[PDB]
Amino acid sequence: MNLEKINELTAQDMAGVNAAILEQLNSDVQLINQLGYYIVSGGGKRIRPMIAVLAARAVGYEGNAHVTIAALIEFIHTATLLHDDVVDESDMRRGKATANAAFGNAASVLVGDFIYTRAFQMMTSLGSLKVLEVMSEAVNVIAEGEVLQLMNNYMRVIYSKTARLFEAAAQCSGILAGCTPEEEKGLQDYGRYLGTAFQLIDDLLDYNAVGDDLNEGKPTLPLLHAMHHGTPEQAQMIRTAIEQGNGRHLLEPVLEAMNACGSLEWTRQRAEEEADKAIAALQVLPDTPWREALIGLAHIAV
Amino acid sequence: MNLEKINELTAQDMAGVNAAILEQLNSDVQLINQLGYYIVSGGGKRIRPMIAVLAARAVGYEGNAHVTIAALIEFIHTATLLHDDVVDESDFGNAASVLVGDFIYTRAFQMMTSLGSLKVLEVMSEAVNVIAEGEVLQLMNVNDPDITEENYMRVIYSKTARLFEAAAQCSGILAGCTPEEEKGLQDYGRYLGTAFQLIDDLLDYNADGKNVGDDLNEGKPTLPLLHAMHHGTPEQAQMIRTAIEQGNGRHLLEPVLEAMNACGSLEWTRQRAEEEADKAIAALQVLPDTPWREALIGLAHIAVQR
Ligand SMILES: C=C(C)CCOP(=O)(O)OP(=O)(O)O
Repeated sequence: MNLEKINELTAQDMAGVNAAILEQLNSDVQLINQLGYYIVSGGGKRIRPMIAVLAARAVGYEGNAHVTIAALIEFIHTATLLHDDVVDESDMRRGKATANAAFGNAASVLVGDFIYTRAFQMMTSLGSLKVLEVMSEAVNVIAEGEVLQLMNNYMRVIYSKTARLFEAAAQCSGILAGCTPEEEKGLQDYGRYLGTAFQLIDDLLDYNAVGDDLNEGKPTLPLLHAMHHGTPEQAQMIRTAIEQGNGRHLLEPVLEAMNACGSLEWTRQRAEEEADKAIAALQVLPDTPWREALIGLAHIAV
Repeated sequence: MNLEKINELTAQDMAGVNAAILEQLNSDVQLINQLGYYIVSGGGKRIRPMIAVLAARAVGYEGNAHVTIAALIEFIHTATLLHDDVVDESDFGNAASVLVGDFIYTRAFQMMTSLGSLKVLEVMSEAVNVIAEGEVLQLMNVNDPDITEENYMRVIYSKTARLFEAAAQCSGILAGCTPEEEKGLQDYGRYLGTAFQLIDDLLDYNADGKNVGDDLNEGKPTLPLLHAMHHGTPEQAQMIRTAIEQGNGRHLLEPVLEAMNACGSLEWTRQRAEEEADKAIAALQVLPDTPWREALIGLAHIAVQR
């Protein structure tokens, strides 16, 4: 299945997920709603929620509570973006100025706490202690990972950073609809694998398909492959740039190093094998359009 | 009841609290690890987690999960403090304060859910959301001399009182106390939380004879500064109006203090706090007379004494 067939299949729900989000920017404190609208109305992508809504429909759910969990997951994602931009001192989040550049760090961090606690209130309103423990652990696991990276297998770094919230989204959505243990492990895995592939792609896309990863010598897979399989000269450069935590102005020779050792595609067929495990793990679920839709997002990812 | 006796009466539960704290802040990250020892070593009063354990025993709690509520309440306080350290382009550190604060907050939420009580999750969620809302309201009030005392009161209740209220109430909910008792604990937290912040705001201008002038220098309008402004002479009301708008007016502490003493702003605030404290003690009268209720009362007295 492809994009528009999914944008239309899931059109009604996602519209509700969208109203559910904006509905909670309720504060009497205007700065909260301002900064909120500013960041959630910048395009986004809505995959995590789309995965949430799909996971539910795929297991027979016919209610509208999956619309609320998908919405709170987006708020969570939103909150980590707000804090990440303050931490990474970013002034650009594709297109416009980050919330911090436009509102200030304080507001950005404080509004993200509002948004995160509100999502938490939304979960408690769902009354499932299991969804609460799964979700609270994933977010904490993310938070801890970010602290580690701050004071310093890179598949461990992205699992925590990205894959884990995907895992939670699909799984918790399943628990909420009242899925089966086999359907829960299935959905949970789809999320973990699609999340890993989502991130791998992302890192490979930072190298102009921006440029931030190298600028600060991030140990991404694309960069790590080039190092090992390139010339000792290209290899030395990449290595010191990482030890230096700075690869500014080293983009061209770096590319040449990749476009020669096939590091940029050795990374795509790494996310391609993760996207696979994802579609496989969905064997369990009942053959519904909702599933072939999930199967869709998997292929589209890479 | 004296502070010395309050500390001994709760020494055991506070050891339970510290244990809970170290178990949770235990991590290989090293930065989170250091934070554990620093908290359980603090020479501070640590009144918030203390109100949580006291609350539970006051209503007959015989288990020991009240110690976890005490621990998560201090994590919440600690987390809000870290985030309050974030500096704008008015430029530990931003990265550290934000990320460590995030680890702490998220861990408290984990601890909340471990208690297995949706009702407790209902009350804490709101509180942290309200604390967060109140923090942003305070951000907006910086350099604004025209906030009503309603706004200001909503601020102290929001950023301080609400946690005290939640601590007290959740311990009672956990102890399965009765509605009347819960509402009494609940109110006691609110009022004491309020008194606690009013004493704090006025002390920011005097006492001990960090340091006075901070709130003034930050252009942060607190009850006493606002009161002097609305009750002082026009010249004084203009200087205080300018000090809030411009900031960096720590050098105006003396003149401001004179404006305050002139209309009784400081005493007027202490008065209002002592009044909030009595109201907190009134709420507790609906609880069985016990040594723990005596301790809760002592804390209300100590919070406003001079
Ligand atoms: C690795 C992550 C967290 C960034 C990409 O995810 P998203 O595609 O969901 O980000 P946005 O669309 O919201 O900018």
